[PDB]
Amino acid sequence: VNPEKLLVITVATAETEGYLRFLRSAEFFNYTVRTLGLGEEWRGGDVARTVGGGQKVRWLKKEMEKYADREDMIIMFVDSYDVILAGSPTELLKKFVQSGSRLLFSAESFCWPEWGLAEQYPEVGTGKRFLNSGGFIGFATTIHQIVRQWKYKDDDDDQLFYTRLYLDPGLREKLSLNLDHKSRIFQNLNGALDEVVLKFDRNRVRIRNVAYDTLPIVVHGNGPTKLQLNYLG
Ligand SMILES: O=c1ccn([C@@H]2O[C@H](COP(=O)(O)OP(=O)(O)O)[C@@H](O)[C@H]2O)c(=O)[nH]1
Ligand SMILES: [Mg+2]
Ligand SMILES: [Mn+2]
Repeated sequence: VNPEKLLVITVATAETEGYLRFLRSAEFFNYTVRTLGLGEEWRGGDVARTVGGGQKVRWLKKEMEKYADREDMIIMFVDSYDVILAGSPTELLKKFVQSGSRLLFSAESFCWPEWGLAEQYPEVGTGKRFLNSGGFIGFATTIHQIVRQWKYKDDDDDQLFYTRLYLDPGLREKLSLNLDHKSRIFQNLNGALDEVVLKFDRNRVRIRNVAYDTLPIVVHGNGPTKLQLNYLG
């Protein structure tokens, strides 16, 4: 795929140190970023809370209306305060084509926020079983068909919304939704610190996942792992 057809969309209500860390990594690798929400009031829930972020989906829904018909375009959505990018657009798109997915979500060890949904997920052996909405990549048309279904409160949970759609077998089959079970593109660090090591790559520090033997592009220092991102770059 042509990197000119990839857009990275993120949300930031302020230019925090985390957002600037994200943005520097994106610019170093020559990604094109679209940032939603700068200077707006965050309504996604008190940052202490372990659920929320629906405002992100509402803003993404509005932006995706521009791309509803762009069959050529690939969009990666990521959190920005606790994410860094560690490889090139060419590497990312090669791995995306290899996934065979039209919308690939990051995966994690914990079924959150509704533990009772865990039984509805396919069992996948040693891979990461559950959906995490801090990063996903897919065709713009497919993403629009997902986010246009958002009709909830700004402090409702984004992850629960995407989870319930992913868990609908008919929809998952029709739209070709998938999870990145072996952290080939997305590395969620919460629940996987025992799996990762630092690796020098052209005088940059990135992550190798030694459990799956992968070199993820997107590193998400979610939950209490946020400070681990300061070793990368
Ligand atoms: O005041 C805020 C809080 C959050 N965010 C955005 O919402 C994302 C989700 O927040 P967090 O990473 O804490 O969520 P979690 O990874 O725990 O679901 C952040 O990375 C930012 O992109 C924002 O723009 N402003
Ligand atoms: Mg969350
Ligand atoms: Mn996050």
